[PDB]
Amino acid sequence: TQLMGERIRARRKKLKIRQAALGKMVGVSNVAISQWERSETEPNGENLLALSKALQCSPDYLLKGD
Amino acid sequence: TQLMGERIRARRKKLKIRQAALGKMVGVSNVAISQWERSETEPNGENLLALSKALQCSPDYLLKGD
DNA sequence: CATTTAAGATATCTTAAATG
DNA sequence: CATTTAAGATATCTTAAATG
Ligand SMILES: [Tl+]
Ligand SMILES: [Tl+]
Ligand SMILES: [Tl+]
Ligand SMILES: [Tl+]
Repeated sequence: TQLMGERIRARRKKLKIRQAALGKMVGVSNVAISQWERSETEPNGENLLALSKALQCSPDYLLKGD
Repeated sequence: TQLMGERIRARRKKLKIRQAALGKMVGVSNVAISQWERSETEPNGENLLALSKALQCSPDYLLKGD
């Protein structure tokens, strides 16, 4: 089963931006992005919603996929 | 001005259910519900989404008011 | 260079006791 | 009774160092 982190990374790669660039858009460090993408952690409520807008997708898609 | 916890409590009061009943719907303790309502903590990503569904509103409404 | 690892501060949860 | 407070375990961040 596909993890949220893999969905985050795939979406970021489609947008052709670095982790630091996505972090700037969300309001977190590049390391936070790395942690989410590798499923070390999951974004908190505020960060998940900011991340979903930066990635142009729904929070539900990130959390649970299709 | 208005805090997310105030919006959570107002939405729960609209449903007329107890914190424990809401916690059961969301997947957390009554105590987590209390901590969110008192703005002591904020829900994580997964919990924010579950809460918004339980309360029949959007995650953005809870987070920022609309 | 871009990203991951590491250490550490603090937030987010838990169950039990206290409160009203 | 419902809710809050207390104590405590794990999760979520940060910056600095390590990696390739
Ligand atoms: Tl750590
Ligand atoms: Tl009492
Ligand atoms: Tl490293
Ligand atoms: Tl190197």
